[PDB]
This record gives sequence, structure tokens and C-alpha cells, in this order.
Amino acid sequence: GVMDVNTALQEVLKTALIHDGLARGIREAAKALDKRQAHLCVLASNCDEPMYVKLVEALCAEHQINLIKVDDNKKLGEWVGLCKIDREGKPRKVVGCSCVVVKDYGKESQAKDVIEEYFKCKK
Amino acid sequence: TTPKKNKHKRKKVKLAVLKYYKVDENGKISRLRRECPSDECGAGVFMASHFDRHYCGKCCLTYC
Ligand SMILES: [Zn+2]
Repeated sequence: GVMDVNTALQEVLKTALIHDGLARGIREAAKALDKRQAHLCVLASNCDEPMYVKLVEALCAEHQINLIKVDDNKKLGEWVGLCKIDREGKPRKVVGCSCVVVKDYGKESQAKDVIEEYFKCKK
Repeated sequence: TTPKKNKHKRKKVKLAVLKYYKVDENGKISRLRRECPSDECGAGVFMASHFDRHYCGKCCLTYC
């Protein structure tokens, strides 16, 4: 609860890579929910395709997925690690995907104290 | 005589699940193409209905 909730999706998507629980992509992200084991999913607001959000929210609605609203496509993809970092720490080429799903949470308490508490008040 | 070099490159639509998944305003998820009955591509991976058949992406099955 010490940190902001839109900057609290950092470490859960870091630990989404330690088991490769981040089903990166869109078709793979669509089939991630088709087997019904994903815990959380987020979405980028920057979409050229308006009906794409209607596709993904249809599966996020009836299969009990809670969502976090993030504004930018290319900002969202760096939590996978898809940005090509330089030797001094600059992302000289960033890949952004608008469907980031998770399959396993991290092993801590500093992540689910703010994300899940922000999830309980929208119920 | 002449060197005939060719390779079938792939051409992908803009996130081609929109060709598979259709959702209307009521919110029901309608998939037009065939779902493969095989288990390794079950319930998430779809076939593509062609002009005389369907075709799976994993087990390459055909129909009529
Ligand atoms: Zn298969």
C-alpha cells in the first residue's frame, strides 16, 4: 500500500517471466484464457482496432477476469522485457503488445497488498 | 538452365484471431471456423475452414 497501483503491475509481470507465466502475444493471449487457468489479465488502451477490445473483454467478462486499465501499447510491452535495452540502459527498440496475461503470481506479499485490494473494491 | 529459387513466405493478418473470433453487441463469443476435435489443439486452437475442407494447425487434419 506504499506504492501506486498502476506502478504495482511491475513486479507481478516480472515474476510472470520467472516461470514464463506471461502468455505474451494476442492469439496466444486469446488461447491463454481458453484453457481457463490464467489469474489476471491487463489491456492497453492505445488500440487502432476498437473491436479488438470488444473481443478480449467478452472473454474477460464471462470467465471472471479482473482488469487493469493501462493507456499505452508500447509502454505495456516492456513488462515482458520485450524492449531492446542498450549497454547503458536505454530501450533502443521497444515492442508493445496490448494483451498481457499472467499464469502465476510472485512469491511475496508486497505485490498482492495493493493489486488485490484494488480488485476487491470494484466487486 | 535457370536457377529456380523460391520460398513461400508467410503473410499474417492484423492479429488473425479477428478472422476466427466474432463477438456481437450482446457479448456472446461466436467462432466461425472449426475447432479441432484433437486434444493437443483442443478448445483453444482452431482449424481453418477452406473451400472443400478444414485444416488444423497442429495435426493437419482434413475434411470434406
Ligand atoms: Zn494440436
